[PDB]
Amino acid sequence: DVVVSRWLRVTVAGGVHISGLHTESAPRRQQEQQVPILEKFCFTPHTEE
Amino acid sequence: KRAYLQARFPQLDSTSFANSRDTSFEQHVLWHTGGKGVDLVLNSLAEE
Repeated sequence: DVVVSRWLRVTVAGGVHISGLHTESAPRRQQEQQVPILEKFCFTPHTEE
Repeated sequence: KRAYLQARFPQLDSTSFANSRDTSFEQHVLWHTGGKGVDLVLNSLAEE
């Protein structure tokens, strides 16, 4: 069982006891991100001029 | 000492005292202040 106390900045579970954990934002920038194919569903007459 | 201080200063409540011989006072202060902490800290202890 785990308990997190943001007020005391302590996380306790089992036989472990973490205090004063500090986390810093990562850039979160990943290369080669997915590139979706964008299209429009449009009517099209068979014959045009 | 706690009893003597309580006698000297009636304003002090049972929640305004901690233990000076260990680092347990930190949790007490943080809890009773809602995690905000204190403003002035007249520190006289040492090391940890």
